[PDB]
Amino acid sequence: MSGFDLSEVAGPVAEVIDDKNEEVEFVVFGVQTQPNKLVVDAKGKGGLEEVKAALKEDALQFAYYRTISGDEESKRVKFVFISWAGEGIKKPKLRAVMSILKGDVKNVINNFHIELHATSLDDLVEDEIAAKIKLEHHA
Ligand code: NA
Repeated sequence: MSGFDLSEVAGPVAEVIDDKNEEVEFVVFGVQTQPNKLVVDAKGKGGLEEVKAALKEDALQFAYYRTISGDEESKRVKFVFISWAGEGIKKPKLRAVMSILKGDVKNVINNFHIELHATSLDDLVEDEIAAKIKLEHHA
């Protein structure tokens, strides 16, 4: 529905999910226009902090990472999906595409335990997301 090229998405998503690809635990995607396409902004080892480091105040981005949840045993792998619309984005037409683009992205990034929308780094706090995961686990 969005008109964006998502060709770059599936590969790295599979990398994050793949337990045997230990070199990739997160990915951050950025958004290019004319032509409208997602690209990889960052990808590697790490989690939330690494994602946060890659999120830009003037950008529309998406992120996806793996984390562990458990009390402990059973420790289980959980996946976090974040949409990001920085408070510095200059074009309100780009802000407006967020939800339709997000929907297309979630059809590729279909395996997640929590979804968060953030506009500030304060929206993304490890303990808060861990507690949310622990909650969705026992629902
Ligand atoms: Na991986």
